[PDB]
Amino acid sequence: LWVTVYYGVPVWKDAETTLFCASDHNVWATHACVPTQEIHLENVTEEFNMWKNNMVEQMHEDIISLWDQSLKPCVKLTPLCVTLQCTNYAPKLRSMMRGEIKNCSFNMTTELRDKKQKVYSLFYRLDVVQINKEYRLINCNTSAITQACPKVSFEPIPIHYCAPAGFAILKCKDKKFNGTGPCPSVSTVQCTHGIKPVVSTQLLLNGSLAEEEVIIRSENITNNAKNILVQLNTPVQINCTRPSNNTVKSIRIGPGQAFYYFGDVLGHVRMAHCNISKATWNETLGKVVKQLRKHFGNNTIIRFAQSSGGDLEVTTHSFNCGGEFFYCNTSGLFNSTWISDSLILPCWIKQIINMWQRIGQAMYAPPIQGVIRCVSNITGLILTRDSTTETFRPGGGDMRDNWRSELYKYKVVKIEPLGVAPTRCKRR
Amino acid sequence: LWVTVYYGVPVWKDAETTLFCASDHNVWATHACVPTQEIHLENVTEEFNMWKNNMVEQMHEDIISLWDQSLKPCVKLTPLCVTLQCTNYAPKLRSMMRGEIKNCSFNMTTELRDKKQKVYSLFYRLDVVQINKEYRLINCNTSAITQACPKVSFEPIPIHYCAPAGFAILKCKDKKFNGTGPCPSVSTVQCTHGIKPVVSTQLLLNGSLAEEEVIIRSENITNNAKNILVQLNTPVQINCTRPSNNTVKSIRIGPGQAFYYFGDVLGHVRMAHCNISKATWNETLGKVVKQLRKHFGNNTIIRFAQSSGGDLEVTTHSFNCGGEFFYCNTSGLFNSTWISDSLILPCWIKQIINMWQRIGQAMYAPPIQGVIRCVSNITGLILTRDSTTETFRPGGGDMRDNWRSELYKYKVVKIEPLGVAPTRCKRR
Amino acid sequence: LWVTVYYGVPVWKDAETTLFCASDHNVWATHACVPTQEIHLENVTEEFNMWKNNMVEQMHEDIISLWDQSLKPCVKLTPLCVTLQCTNYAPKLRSMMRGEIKNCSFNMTTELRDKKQKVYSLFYRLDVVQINKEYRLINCNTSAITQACPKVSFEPIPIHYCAPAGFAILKCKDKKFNGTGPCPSVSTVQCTHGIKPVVSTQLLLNGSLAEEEVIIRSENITNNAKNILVQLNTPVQINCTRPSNNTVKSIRIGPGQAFYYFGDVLGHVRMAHCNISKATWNETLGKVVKQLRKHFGNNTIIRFAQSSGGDLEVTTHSFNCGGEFFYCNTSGLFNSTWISDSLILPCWIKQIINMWQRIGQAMYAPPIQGVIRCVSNITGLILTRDSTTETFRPGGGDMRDNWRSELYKYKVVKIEPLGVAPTRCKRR
Amino acid sequence: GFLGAAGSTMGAASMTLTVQARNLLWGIKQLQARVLAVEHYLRDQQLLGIWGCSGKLICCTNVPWNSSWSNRNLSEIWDNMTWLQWDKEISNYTQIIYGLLEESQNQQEKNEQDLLAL
Amino acid sequence: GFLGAAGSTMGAASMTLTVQARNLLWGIKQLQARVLAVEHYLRDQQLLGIWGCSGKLICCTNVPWNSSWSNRNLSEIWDNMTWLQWDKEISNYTQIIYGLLEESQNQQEKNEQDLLAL
Amino acid sequence: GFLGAAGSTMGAASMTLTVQARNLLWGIKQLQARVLAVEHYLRDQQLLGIWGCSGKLICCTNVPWNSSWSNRNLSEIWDNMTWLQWDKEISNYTQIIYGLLEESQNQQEKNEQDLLAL
Ligand SMILES: *[C@@H]1O[C@H](CO)[C@@H](O[C@@H]2O[C@H](CO)[C@@H](O)[C@H](O)[C@H]2NC(C)=O)[C@H](O)[C@H]1NC(C)=O
Ligand SMILES: *[C@@H]1O[C@H](CO)[C@@H](O[C@@H]2O[C@H](CO)[C@@H](O)[C@H](O)[C@H]2NC(C)=O)[C@H](O)[C@H]1NC(C)=O
Ligand SMILES: *[C@@H]1O[C@H](CO)[C@@H](O[C@@H]2O[C@H](CO)[C@@H](O)[C@H](O)[C@H]2NC(C)=O)[C@H](O)[C@H]1NC(C)=O
Ligand SMILES: *[C@@H]1O[C@H](CO)[C@@H](O)[C@H](O)[C@H]1NC(C)=O
Ligand SMILES: *[C@@H]1O[C@H](CO)[C@@H](O)[C@H](O)[C@H]1NC(C)=O
Ligand SMILES: *[C@@H]1O[C@H](CO)[C@@H](O)[C@H](O)[C@H]1NC(C)=O
Ligand SMILES: *[C@@H]1O[C@H](CO)[C@@H](O)[C@H](O)[C@H]1NC(C)=O
Ligand SMILES: *[C@@H]1O[C@H](CO)[C@@H](O)[C@H](O)[C@H]1NC(C)=O
Ligand SMILES: *[C@@H]1O[C@H](CO)[C@@H](O)[C@H](O)[C@H]1NC(C)=O
Ligand SMILES: *[C@@H]1O[C@H](CO)[C@@H](O)[C@H](O)[C@H]1NC(C)=O
Ligand SMILES: *[C@@H]1O[C@H](CO)[C@@H](O)[C@H](O)[C@H]1NC(C)=O
Ligand SMILES: *[C@@H]1O[C@H](CO)[C@@H](O)[C@H](O)[C@H]1NC(C)=O
Ligand SMILES: *[C@@H]1O[C@H](CO)[C@@H](O)[C@H](O)[C@H]1NC(C)=O
Ligand SMILES: *[C@@H]1O[C@H](CO)[C@@H](O)[C@H](O)[C@H]1NC(C)=O
Ligand SMILES: *[C@@H]1O[C@H](CO)[C@@H](O)[C@H](O)[C@H]1NC(C)=O
Ligand SMILES: *[C@@H]1O[C@H](CO)[C@@H](O)[C@H](O)[C@H]1NC(C)=O
Ligand SMILES: *[C@@H]1O[C@H](CO)[C@@H](O)[C@H](O)[C@H]1NC(C)=O
Ligand SMILES: *[C@@H]1O[C@H](CO)[C@@H](O)[C@H](O)[C@H]1NC(C)=O
Ligand SMILES: *[C@@H]1O[C@H](CO)[C@@H](O)[C@H](O)[C@H]1NC(C)=O
Ligand SMILES: *[C@@H]1O[C@H](CO)[C@@H](O)[C@H](O)[C@H]1NC(C)=O
Ligand SMILES: *[C@@H]1O[C@H](CO)[C@@H](O)[C@H](O)[C@H]1NC(C)=O
Ligand SMILES: *[C@@H]1O[C@H](CO)[C@@H](O)[C@H](O)[C@H]1NC(C)=O
Ligand SMILES: *[C@@H]1O[C@H](CO)[C@@H](O)[C@H](O)[C@H]1NC(C)=O
Ligand SMILES: *[C@@H]1O[C@H](CO)[C@@H](O)[C@H](O)[C@H]1NC(C)=O
Ligand SMILES: *[C@@H]1O[C@H](CO)[C@@H](O)[C@H](O)[C@H]1NC(C)=O
Ligand SMILES: *[C@@H]1O[C@H](CO)[C@@H](O)[C@H](O)[C@H]1NC(C)=O
Repeated sequence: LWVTVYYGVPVWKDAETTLFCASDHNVWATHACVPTQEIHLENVTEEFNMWKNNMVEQMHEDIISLWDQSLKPCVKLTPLCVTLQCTNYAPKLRSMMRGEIKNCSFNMTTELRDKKQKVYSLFYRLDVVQINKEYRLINCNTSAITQACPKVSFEPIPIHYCAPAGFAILKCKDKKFNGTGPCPSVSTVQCTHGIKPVVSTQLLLNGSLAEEEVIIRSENITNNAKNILVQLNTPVQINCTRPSNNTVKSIRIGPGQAFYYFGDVLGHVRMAHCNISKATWNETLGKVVKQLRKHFGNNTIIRFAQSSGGDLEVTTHSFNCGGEFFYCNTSGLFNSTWISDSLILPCWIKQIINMWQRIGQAMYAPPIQGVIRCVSNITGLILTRDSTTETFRPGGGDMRDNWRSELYKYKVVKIEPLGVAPTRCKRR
Repeated sequence: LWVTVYYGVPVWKDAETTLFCASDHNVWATHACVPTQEIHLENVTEEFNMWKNNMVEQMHEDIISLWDQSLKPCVKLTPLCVTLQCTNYAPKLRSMMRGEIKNCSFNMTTELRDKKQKVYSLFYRLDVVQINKEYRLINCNTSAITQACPKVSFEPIPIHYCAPAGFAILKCKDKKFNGTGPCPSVSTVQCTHGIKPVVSTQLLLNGSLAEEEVIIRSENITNNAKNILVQLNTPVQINCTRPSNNTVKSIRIGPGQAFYYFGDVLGHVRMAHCNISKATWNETLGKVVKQLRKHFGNNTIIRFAQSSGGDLEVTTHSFNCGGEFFYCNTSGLFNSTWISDSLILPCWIKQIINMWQRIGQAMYAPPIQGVIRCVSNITGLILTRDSTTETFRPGGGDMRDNWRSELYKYKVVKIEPLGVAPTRCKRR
Repeated sequence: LWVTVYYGVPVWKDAETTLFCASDHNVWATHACVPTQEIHLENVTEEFNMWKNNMVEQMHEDIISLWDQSLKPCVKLTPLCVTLQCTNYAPKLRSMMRGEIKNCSFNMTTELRDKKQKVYSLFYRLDVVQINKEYRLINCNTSAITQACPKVSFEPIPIHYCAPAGFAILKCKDKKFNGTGPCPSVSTVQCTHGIKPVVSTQLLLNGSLAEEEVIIRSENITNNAKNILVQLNTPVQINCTRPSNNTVKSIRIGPGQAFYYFGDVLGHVRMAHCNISKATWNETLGKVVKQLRKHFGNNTIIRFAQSSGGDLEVTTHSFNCGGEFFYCNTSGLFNSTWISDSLILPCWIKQIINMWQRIGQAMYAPPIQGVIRCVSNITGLILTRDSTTETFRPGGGDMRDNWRSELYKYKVVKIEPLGVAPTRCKRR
Repeated sequence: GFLGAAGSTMGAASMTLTVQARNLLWGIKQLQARVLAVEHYLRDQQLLGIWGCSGKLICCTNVPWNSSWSNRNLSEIWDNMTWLQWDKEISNYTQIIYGLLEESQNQQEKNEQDLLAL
Repeated sequence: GFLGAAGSTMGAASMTLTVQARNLLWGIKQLQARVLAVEHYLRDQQLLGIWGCSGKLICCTNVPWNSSWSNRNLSEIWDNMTWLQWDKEISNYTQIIYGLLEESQNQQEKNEQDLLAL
Repeated sequence: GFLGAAGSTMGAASMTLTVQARNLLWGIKQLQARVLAVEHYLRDQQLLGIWGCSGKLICCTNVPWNSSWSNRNLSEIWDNMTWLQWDKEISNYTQIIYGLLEESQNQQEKNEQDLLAL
């Protein structure tokens, strides 16, 4: 037998490479992204591991870099770390909004360095720290806040990760695939589907749904230090609103430096909230419970409870709705024991945002004029786990787990076109 | 017949690619530019379109990027947006310079944050806005001004655009070529000639001249919304001067931050101006009129008039002369009706420059010590058009049209070396 | 005979190319540097020239770029250029430390723009200029100082320069090689050894030692305008210390902007110094003298003297020890005439550092808590030269000469794999 | 000279293939232009290789000419036309021809392997 | 389709070599990816060239098969196995084989030169 | 080893051509170095291709040796000289030889086409 060299062999190895963006202002720079066939591999079985997938780490770095890039030309707001003289906006409220809005007076800079202006602004209580009464912004002892540009949208736009020549992305089409192990039905694509960079905690919004059944995914289902990602078969609709009509004002704080702030409220002051149907949520939890019993025991009591503690960003359901940042209390959703019409979640609004669990950078989100309403799909959950009873609680804050919930079915492989095999052919 | 593959075929297609700089401090970074054969195509006819030529868009982006890059290490001049206390520099003048120079007192910063200095500076009235009398700089409500570095020259240096391997630049040698359509005499070069990035409005300076006859070029000669570019056969000499002897002073405004300003005037205060010979201008207009009659009718009355309105940057002839920015009134040049010794144009000087028709960026041009004189060639005109009478007016402000006047004869093409043709040759 | 083409010919030409880093926070960014065979050329003689070696210029540009990059995210310290009210720290000292430390009071900024704080700091007298007594920092009239990040180490880490494919680095193994001329024993490597970027003047520390004998290297040994680099056969140990126990304090000067400063001294105040053994230094100089006699004459008197003048950075032995910048007086080392137990060098400490002989950039080095001691090897000297007597003095300040002392044995060459030669073989 | 034969007939221009071939192969613009020039060169070389033409300027094949692509004779194509006109007339069939070339060379390699095994 | 033969037998997949071959060849990520794709392509082409396989997809050589690398017969390798399984079984011998191929082609060129000098 | 034959005679060093050939092929410096290494490799491969030497390390041609380039015999060149000395003696004729090689290969391809048309 003789050694015969074959070039163009359909063989590959696991690889980590640089992926590029394809898409169909906007914080994710989809205009720099290039403009956007699935081939089934009939007898290919491929081993996947969603927990060691470098597409998640690349997506994380890309989303953070795009976020930071969108803030470079925006107003720095250095003059805002001054003493504020604050009172309560509406002293006659007896609702949950009592004390939530502060009417703060301060001396702001102007276009000319030798002139000052007196400004009255409304701030949410979560954005100020008490030193009328003296206050400072929460960021003044840790970071400077940059004002988001009012012209730059925060709406997720689908991003397709395309691989370069010489590499391919394998997709797992097994409806019961749990994110790890052998996949008997694999196809090759060069670009994943469009994944929206939705940023949220506890509840995964506007993502992909499971096919036939709810899917529990965990790096180690018996390690209580790991998160459990739950992919739902059907969505749960969540209707979120900021019912007050907020009037936005603007002042000049330097040459070409405009500061946008919350000016007034037209009409009644009401608490922001989200509505979830009780029957849909209860059916959803029953489905999650059956799938958890499959791993924890058919006779185990499964309990849901509110987040045990930590920063507001992880103890609440955090999301961006219409440009405002909502922090919704989900203790009404995770409060049940499973043995053998509307639900209303109160929400707080914040304007000073500390993204990506970083310290030293902060953003000021300018207010949105009018009344905000948005409707989203809850497509999955992030749960943590604490005998005969197991307790599950909302988790989150590490956005990579939100992206692992979409990239779990993709793997990047390097093509190895050179093969050698014995034949009867001799070179002459 | 058999298919035969030929590699190295002299065939090309229209293409848009990245071009690089070749040349023989300076704002256009000719030191990063690399150091700098014309082959006639005897039977090649090529269709050109100067209005869809991507070399102009690339030149525009390159000139703006180089301009902005030259200002990054220069003094920011943030302390200058203060209230100014201004009076008239020379209350006894009865010439056109009365009220043109303001003697402004202000409190400027120093090397130490706890110390201030009182400064008297001269400003042109076009650089200040009245709030002695209170004034502010014109930029203080729109942008911050960066001081140009006194060591960085603004003198145009020829730039050659060279194409990369696999691409070629075709040059049209037809003396009557109007910028569009078939060109019967085409040659291939890899690098265009050196094009000086001269920035001006209304009058095109120091450019290329037509060969045999004046050439009228327009995207659509019957669309009054388009500009008419006129290439002259012979130059018209323009002698511009800033006759006063200006004394430049300097103060320190921070650690290593020096501010250069207009200190005093030695001798008489006189108005800046440009001299054009009346006979040369009249012959030039007669030539323009005959070429316009060829498009508008032999019996049409052709009228020239001053710019109808807009910002000073477009209503005057704007140019940089010796480091100063001149805004010359051309109403003495465009004031005639054509049916069937020196001319003196008054000029204003400005130090706060808003380049490239942008808002949000501004430059402070430090003053030039002494008396300025420069002699330029007027090589073309930019005209706009408003029965039996047609009226033409000066236009400009979009610098791409200044570069279209030099790049009109060049096209970028991609080489397609693979050809297939029938032959009698069969592979054995 | 026929022309035969050979590809893969072991031939090369002198070339200048881009080299990359290989290594095994830290100011030299060894984490961006990639992870790290010597082949003897039995009959290859290669001409070297250490004075025209572009590896030194590339190393210089790389070290400066890395240094500057490490300061971009650090505190700017703009508020520090204020009037200081200073007194003597220890009025009862009668040692060399009298007047060396100033106790300076100043009004510093805080996290809120409307609030100030009164701060007492200790400064070395070399960092302040007299205007209690009024002082300013030495940098306030030339540059802004950036605080070095306390988390970024200044300890030299070996850097290996590796060449790209198509290029090779030739190493000279001749023990008596003087940096120029033919080298009869040459080997090929792709990456040099690890060269520590040690920054010092007058004395070369922690470098390579000569093999058999001391080596005098000079671009032109008879040109008194050139420096003489001396490579020693054996090291001279130098023990340097900052014996006082300095207490470091910190204040906040803005949102997230912490200023670290020299707070107090615990125990006695003592002068920093370096110890060199007298016998070792005298033997070292005797060796240098014999090698100088080989070039200047066996009957010439060789004199050593202290640096004649200039900035402290070049008149003293400058080095970084434990994070502090030492300026040691070497007049006790270079004070002898050569015809036919401990030595103690006093040292000054500076916190405001002007690196790489540049003007316009300056660094503030935050103080190091406690007592500093370091032991280094003196591996070479930088000498300058001023009848029958020759006088040699310490030189330095141009760091390229420190790197020429390590890169003198390496040359970069381009491989020219295509050769043509006559043979008897004819193409059929 | 480079592209000097562009206006010449297809026959005459076939003897200048080395002239154009040698010409097929601020800092960021130069770097991107260099990378794209390399990719175009290699793409054309890959097409030549897969057709069995990796080392030739004039490469004869075993794909017959289909008269529907062009019904001109050889004297019209080679003595009257230039390569620019020819590329324009048959540009619409370029991808058809390339596919046929790809199939024929692959088939030929199979037969070569089949013959060397005997 | 690209990699469609990945699950097919080694014999059947040997007729799709052009399919994978044609697929072997934000701005900074795209630029770095383009440069690395070019380097991988050229590295494989260089290996083919030094073995005397610069223009072929199926290239027969003069290096004998060593039964210690694989003791399977040809029907097992070509009719039952896919290329992924084959690459996995003999991956540990890849560098041995390449070295032998490099030596044989170099020796063959010497003999060619030796014969053309007569 | 790489360049180990640099000090050896031209004959002996002709058997190590694969050793140097395999070695011909902060982030910005690495990227620019990679791109320039690729361009140099491809430029040399293009010269080999246009001369008809695209797949060879030792390539014999039909260009005669002109005694004005070097009047040494073969034993002096191959048994006494190294390749560095040879490149130095005839560096001034490198561009003359390359031009002749370019013409001969192009002429040979014409004749091949002429013979396959019969
Ligand atoms: C989930 O998707 C929905 C629909 O795309 C988002 O709601 C829309 O948001 C835009 C931007 O504010 C509005 O113009 C649309 O009117 C909204 N749709 C509806 C039906 O109200 C929703 O914001 C997304 N959720 C998240 C977290 O991004
Ligand atoms: C047109 O070209 C002329 C000549 O190159 C320019 O005038 C020169 O400008 C430089 C720089 O100030 C002076 O040193 C020369 O002495 C000038 N020449 C003369 C004859 O005075 C002129 O500035 C150019 N016009 C424009 C708009 O750039
Ligand atoms: C020369 O090398 C020595 C040893 O590597 C350096 O001294 C060490 O410095 C580090 C950092 O401060 C200390 O942790 C070690 O304890 C020191 N070693 C000893 C023995 O004290 C010395 O600083 C280097 N010299 C220069 C100029 O960089
Ligand atoms: C603004 O500054 C003045 C002093 O000029 C002070 O009296 C006043 O209270 C300040 N206002 C606020 C809201 O801090
Ligand atoms: C996922 O499936 C694998 C088997 O392929 C199993 O070992 C693992 O425990 C499963 N994990 C979860 C969370 O379902
Ligand atoms: C999973 O977690 C359990 C409990 O922490 C541990 O004993 C087990 O080894 C883990 N498995 C793996 C594969 O790490
Ligand atoms: C939620 O339901 C309440 C009634 O319980 C209704 O008043 C409110 O408007 C609803 N909000 C949304 C956002 O659906
Ligand atoms: C909010 O207030 C604005 C007036 O500022 C009004 O035009 C708009 O209709 C209001 N919207 C609602 C939902 O009340
Ligand atoms: C804040 O307080 C001031 C003073 O009491 C008042 O004039 C202003 O209207 C208040 N702001 C709002 C939004 O009511
Ligand atoms: C929710 O999911 C349904 C499919 O079940 C889809 O039609 C709908 O558009 C989704 N809503 C959002 C807001 O994405
Ligand atoms: C400078 O500031 C003082 C107040 O300290 C003021 O009286 C004076 O008018 C100012 N001068 C100018 C020119 O504005
Ligand atoms: C330019 O010439 C073309 C003919 O080639 C003609 O159609 C067009 O109108 C001309 N335009 C001008 C402005 O001369
Ligand atoms: C030129 O302008 C005229 C008048 O606006 C218009 O009718 C004509 O269609 C234009 N021609 C083209 C080619 O756009
Ligand atoms: C313009 O002409 C006038 C005479 O009318 C003369 O005084 C002046 O100096 C001239 N200026 C220039 C710049 O030629
Ligand atoms: C301008 O004034 C300076 C004195 O500052 C003098 O030396 C120079 O000659 C003057 N130039 C003219 C043209 O008057
Ligand atoms: C500006 O005015 C001040 C005060 O009247 C005067 O001292 C100064 O000289 C004036 N500036 C000039 C340039 O004359
Ligand atoms: C004006 O054009 C003539 C050619 O007609 C040329 O010699 C002269 O140098 C030009 N002047 C300038 C300033 O470019
Ligand atoms: C701080 O500022 C006050 C004025 O508010 C001044 O009296 C005091 O002397 C300053 N202190 C120092 C150390 O400069
Ligand atoms: C170095 O050696 C060369 C001879 O190779 C000699 O010409 C030169 O003067 C020497 N220089 C020194 C400083 O030793
Ligand atoms: C070395 O320096 C001496 C004295 O300056 C000079 O005469 C000699 O020419 C120089 N040699 C070289 C090679 O430059
Ligand atoms: C320096 O002082 C600290 C107390 O701040 C003490 O713990 C440490 O041991 C002292 N070191 C020396 C060498 O005296
Ligand atoms: C500096 O002086 C002040 C006032 O005399 C004193 O309180 C402080 O302790 C001194 N600093 C030190 C380090 O002794
Ligand atoms: C000094 O040199 C000796 C070798 O002679 C070495 O062992 C020692 O580690 C060196 N010291 C330093 C600090 O590098
Ligand atoms: C151009 O055409 C003429 C025939 O009209 C021909 O003689 C000449 O050679 C052609 N030029 C080229 C470069 O082929
Ligand atoms: C998959 O395997 C079956 C045999 O079980 C075979 O018939 C089919 O052709 C294979 N698919 C491919 C793409 O080779
Ligand atoms: C070096 O030259 C000697 C003859 O002096 C020879 O024997 C030896 O092989 C040569 N070395 C190499 C690597 O060719």
